[PDB]
Amino acid sequence: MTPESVMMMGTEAMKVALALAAPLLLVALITGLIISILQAATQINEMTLSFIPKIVAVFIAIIVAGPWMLNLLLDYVRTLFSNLPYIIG
Amino acid sequence: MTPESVMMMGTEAMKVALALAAPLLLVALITGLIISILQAATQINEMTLSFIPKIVAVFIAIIVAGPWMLNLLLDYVRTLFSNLPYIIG
Amino acid sequence: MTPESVMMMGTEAMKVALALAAPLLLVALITGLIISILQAATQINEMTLSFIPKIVAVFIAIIVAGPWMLNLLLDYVRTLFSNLPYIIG
Amino acid sequence: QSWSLSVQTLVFITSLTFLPAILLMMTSFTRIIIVFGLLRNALGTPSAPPNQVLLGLALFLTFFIMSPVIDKIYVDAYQPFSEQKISMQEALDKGAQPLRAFMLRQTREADLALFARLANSGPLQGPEAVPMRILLPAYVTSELKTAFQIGFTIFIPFLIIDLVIASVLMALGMMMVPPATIALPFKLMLFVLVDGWQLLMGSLAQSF
Amino acid sequence: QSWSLSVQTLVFITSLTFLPAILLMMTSFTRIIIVFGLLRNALGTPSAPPNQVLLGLALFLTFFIMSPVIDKIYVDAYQPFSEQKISMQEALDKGAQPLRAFMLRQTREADLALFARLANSGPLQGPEAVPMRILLPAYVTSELKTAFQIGFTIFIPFLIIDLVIASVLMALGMMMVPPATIALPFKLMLFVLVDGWQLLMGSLAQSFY
Amino acid sequence: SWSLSVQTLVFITSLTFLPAILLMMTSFTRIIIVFGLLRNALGTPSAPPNQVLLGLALFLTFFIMSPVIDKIYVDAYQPFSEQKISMQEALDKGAQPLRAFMLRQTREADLALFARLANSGPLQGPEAVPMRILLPAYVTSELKTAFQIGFTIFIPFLIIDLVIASVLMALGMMMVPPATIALPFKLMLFVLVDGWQLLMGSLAQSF
Amino acid sequence: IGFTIFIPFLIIDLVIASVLMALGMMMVPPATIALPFKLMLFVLVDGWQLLMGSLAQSF
Amino acid sequence: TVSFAGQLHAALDRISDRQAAARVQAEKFTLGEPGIALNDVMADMQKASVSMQMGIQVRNKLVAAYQEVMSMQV
Amino acid sequence: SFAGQLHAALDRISDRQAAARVQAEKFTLGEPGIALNDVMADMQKASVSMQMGIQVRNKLVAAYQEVMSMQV
Amino acid sequence: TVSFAGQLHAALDRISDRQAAARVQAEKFTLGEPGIALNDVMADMQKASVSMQMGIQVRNKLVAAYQEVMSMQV
Repeated sequence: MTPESVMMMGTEAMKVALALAAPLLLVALITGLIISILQAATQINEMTLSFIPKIVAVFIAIIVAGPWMLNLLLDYVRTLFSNLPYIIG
Repeated sequence: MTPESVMMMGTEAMKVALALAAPLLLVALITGLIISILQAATQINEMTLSFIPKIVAVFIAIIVAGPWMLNLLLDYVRTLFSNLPYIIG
Repeated sequence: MTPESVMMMGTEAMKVALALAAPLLLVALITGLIISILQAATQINEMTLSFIPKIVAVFIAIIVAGPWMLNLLLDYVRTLFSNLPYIIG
Repeated sequence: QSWSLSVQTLVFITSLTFLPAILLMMTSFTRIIIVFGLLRNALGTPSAPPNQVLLGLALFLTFFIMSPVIDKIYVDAYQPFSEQKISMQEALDKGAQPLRAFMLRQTREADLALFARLANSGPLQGPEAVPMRILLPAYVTSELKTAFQIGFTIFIPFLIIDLVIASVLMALGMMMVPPATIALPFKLMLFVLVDGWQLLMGSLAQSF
Repeated sequence: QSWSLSVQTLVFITSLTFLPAILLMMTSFTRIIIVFGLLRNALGTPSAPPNQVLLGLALFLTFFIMSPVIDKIYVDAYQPFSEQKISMQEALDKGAQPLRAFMLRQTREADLALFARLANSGPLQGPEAVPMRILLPAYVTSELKTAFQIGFTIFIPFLIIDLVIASVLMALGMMMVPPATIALPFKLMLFVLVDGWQLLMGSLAQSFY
Repeated sequence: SWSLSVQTLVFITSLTFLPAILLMMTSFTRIIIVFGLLRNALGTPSAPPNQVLLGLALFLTFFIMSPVIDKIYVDAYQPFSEQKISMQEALDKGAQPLRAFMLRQTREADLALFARLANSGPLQGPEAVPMRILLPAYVTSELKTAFQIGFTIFIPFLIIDLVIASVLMALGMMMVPPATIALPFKLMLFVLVDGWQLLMGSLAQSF
Repeated sequence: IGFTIFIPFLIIDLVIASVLMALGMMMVPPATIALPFKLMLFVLVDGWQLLMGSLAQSF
Repeated sequence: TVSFAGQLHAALDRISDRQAAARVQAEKFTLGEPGIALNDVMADMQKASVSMQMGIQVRNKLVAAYQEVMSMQV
Repeated sequence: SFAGQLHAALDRISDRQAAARVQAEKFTLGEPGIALNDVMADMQKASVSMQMGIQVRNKLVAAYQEVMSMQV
Repeated sequence: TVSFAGQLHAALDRISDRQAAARVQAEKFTLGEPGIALNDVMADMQKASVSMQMGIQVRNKLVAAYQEVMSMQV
């Protein structure tokens, strides 16, 4: 009820969002950086060949860590809906 | 449902998507890489060289593999709709 | 209709698309490649100088071939809308 | 057996209540309306022809297409009823036949089989005895499928135009130039040059 | 032969409901608002003047365009109606003729022929004998085609500006600069200096003649 | 004076056209178009809500109509109570300040066009322009004025965007989009110079 | 039922967007090109008939 | 070629004709005409009223159908 | 023009109402030469005219709202 | 095999037979056919009116319900 509880609500929610999005974004960033440094080493420059492995890497990311995200988000939503009638004002 | 009754279905769907999009992306990347390497070997300074080889390669790949991808997608969607009544339980 | 009919319709569609684009794309590619080869041979290190001639070439193509790309496309469209009552089934 | 006059006018007014449903699910209004909406979406102009203009055009096209069926109903069913030759029940039964024939002409056997098997109907010999409760949903489904087919086919030339302009812009290096702004005037020009409106209405009429 | 007063009142109030339909399918309005719907797209601002402002401006322009037709209807048909020298049926028959002529002069022959063929009508001796059921949808079709022609022609100078600005941006190596935001103020410049609104309305009014 | 019931009918009917009166007769279109163009200038098409822009334009319209409202109160609101003038002579008398305002804000070319659109040859004097010719001409003049003000607003933001892109290109960067860098600088320029208050002051001065 | 009806159209959207952007034309709107293909998929599968069959067999 | 406008005109003409006949008969009866009876006058007036009410109801249903059809989002 | 015709129609309706009201007022005072049936008929005619005006206003307002709600 | 249109047709026909029977009974009584009593004539007429009013109310409820079901935003 108190504004401290509200702002905590937003923080924990958006940290959950950060945890959900961090693996995919970080995998894409690492793949892009690796392809870019390889291009710099080989002196190859086409703006389209960096887009190819990124999709494959990010799609594999759901294969490997997808169940973890799905279990984390469901637990968050379940706990939020269960604690809903105790943060009422 | 269950996270699994959902993760397995999503994994199958994105396997279908990956199979559908693999030939086009592969030929696009190969053509772009070949043109870029040829450009670097001759030290030609240009960025728009690869686009037309990319477009003709994708066009030819579509012409060659259209029946296969279309049939695979049609069959996947047909089995999904047939299995839909049993998905709910 | 059968999927094969859709493939044939798309085949004539992208054939018309390629016929439309090639008069322009080919001349743009030729101009860009010629300018880039001259630049590499003369070591005039500046990419943006390849852009100015291309437009003119493209524009030249239009004023030399604009009618044809205007006419052929119509000869397709007037057929397609006239085949509308015979593709259903 | 003839209904009394008060019952007759009660039936008449109650049937007049169901007029939009008959127009949508028994005539060619639905297919024309769906094709018009898809065409409007296809030109990149989501609100250029106002909804009322397209609705009026679809209504007039439907009236013209269904003029033979209405003439058959008038000659065979309504005219004897208006001259007191036949009762309202038999007049309605006779008027059902031409509309039923028209709807059967534009339905797909697979959908009819689906609705017959779903409704647990017994084997039916020929098209002569198919209940209206079975034919109406099958005809609606067939109309939806045909309308989507026509719209998807219509979507092709504008796709060609969009792809060719996008490729022309991209081969020039113009990486951040959006192709919709350049494609919309050329879509309008293409539709104008081929006499698009009358050609599309003629194609819709010919398919019926 | 004249209708009763109750029937006349019923018919008048019933026909009062078709006012938007008559305005769209029989007057100039359809050609005007549609062009506006495209002009706001050409300027690069879909927001543009608000929708109601454009609609009311189109309504005023339509009234100014149909002033001769309205005057002829008032003189030939409605004046004897008010001065009791005509019935409602004869007034309806007589007042539509100037509006039918106005619709016919902007009707393309191909669309009229298409709707005749589609109604299986007999040989029409001359324009004067064309049924309204055939003239209305054909007029709407020709109206749509003409509005699209005007809109595409309008789309030209702004395309010129966009192409010139994009070419200037790319010739300087400024490839990562979106030219739409840069070219929008210059489109507003072009519409202001040339007096785009007044010129466009004058062109539309002259086009209907 | 005609019947009270007819007066009620006419009053409630005229109440319907209130958005039409606000848009076509007052200046509301000008402020709303200026706000839309300014929002398009900063690069954020949803930064202030449409509701807030509409309400701000409404308040600006109320102030800038306050002199005309006062003239209406003097010529119509007061004498309708003292019954020196009422019904006809007054509604028109009260509408006269609106006519003066719209004559002031209307260009001559639009009025000339709309007169030759109505075959009104003997319109010689400038205080006897009919409402049918005055209204759409006033709306078109307002559209032109709003577009001009929008371009004037556009000029400094376009300059800032061009400067940012030029410095990015000169510094060696060829891939960085200048919009992301230039957006906060556009905002800090807009706030630091206090763009909003001067904009409203100029709009009030713009009449 | 709805969230799994959504799946094939998302597949088509993602495939078309990926192909378009990887090819280079990243300024095109993928949904505009994708809509005709969604209609094609719906009509070549017999989407309406199969959907009615599934809805009936859900009971 | 059956046209709906023709049918509507015919129905309106029939309603008007019935109303006019009833009105004329009542006017003649008021003027003391011998060969007209009061019961016939009242019955004809009631029949004309019934016919006009039927016309009004049909018009209402038609207007409702038209306003429903023209309110679509196409 | 159109506003003039609307003004004329409103004036005619109000003149109807005023004439009926004045006749009823004169008859209330007991003035001779005014009969009850004429008063009632005039009152009913005024009511019919006013209802016609109301209906015309409703149709015109509905038409204006429908026109102004279009998506340009 | 239950069809709602069939039941509506049956109820409408039953109302029609009741009305026709009452009409024919009144017709025969007017022609002076022995064996018909006035009280039964009036009673059957009132029963026919009750049946028709019940049909009217059922139709009103069904039409209202159909319009409420058919106007929802899908």
